[PDB]
Amino acid sequence: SPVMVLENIEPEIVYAGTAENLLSTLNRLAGKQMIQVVKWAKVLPGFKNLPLEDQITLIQYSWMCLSSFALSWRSYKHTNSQFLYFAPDLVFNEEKMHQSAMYELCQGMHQISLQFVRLQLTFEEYTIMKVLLLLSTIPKDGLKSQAAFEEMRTNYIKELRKMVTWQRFYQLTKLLDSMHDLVSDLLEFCFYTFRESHALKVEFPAMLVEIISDQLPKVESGNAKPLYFH
Ligand SMILES: C[C@]12CC[C@H]3[C@@H](CCC4=CC(=O)CC[C@@]43C)[C@@H]1CC[C@@H]2C(=O)CO
Repeated sequence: SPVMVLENIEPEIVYAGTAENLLSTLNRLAGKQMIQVVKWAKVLPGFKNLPLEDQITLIQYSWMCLSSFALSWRSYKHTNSQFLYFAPDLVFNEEKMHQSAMYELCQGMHQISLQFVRLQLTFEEYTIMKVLLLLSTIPKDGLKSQAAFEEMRTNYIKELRKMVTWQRFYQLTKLLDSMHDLVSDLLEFCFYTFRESHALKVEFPAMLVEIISDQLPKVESGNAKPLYFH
């Protein structure tokens, strides 16, 4: 059953409208995308039944994984992965990557987009993997309904199996582990531009200000335990 509902609840499109200007713009796009993210999550099978608290945590702990992974999907569906399709009005060229002073991070997300096309990823696999990323980062000590959380997660994993079936399941779950590596780098650059936003002149909406404000204190503390498949 999950296969369908997941596919029916997929979001639409969001617009974005020197490093400082670009970065600030991306943080704007991010804040708007986030409501899109929350709408998609609220009606997610299994997930929606967890206490409200657990849903917030899971989201804030994965907002970057979800933003990054989704960008790749978009860069793959709209440009054959030859560009970074952040939004219809903001597609990154080799140049803007440099222009953004976030080049290698950009190359990082781009390389994910390259796997998608190389692997010929399908929307079904994407949907399930997206859910998995939403359930891959949890507090070091757990959540209020841990057992419920674990059962649900292992089920989405089995769901991805039935989906792919075995090199496929490996290639797909290894890419998700990879996502963890890229997301740690992004978050460091984020915590930096955030911490020194006034010195760099980098802006943050308010949704992001409240997500990042809880995030780094506990992430730089080692409390955000990433879940790996391999
Ligand atoms: C958080 C960030 C700006 C916003 C983006 C993020 C990378 C992933 C991403 C993809 C999107 O489609 C929406 C914007 C966004 C969420 C960047 C990594 C570092 C950068 C900064 O730290 C600039 O302040």
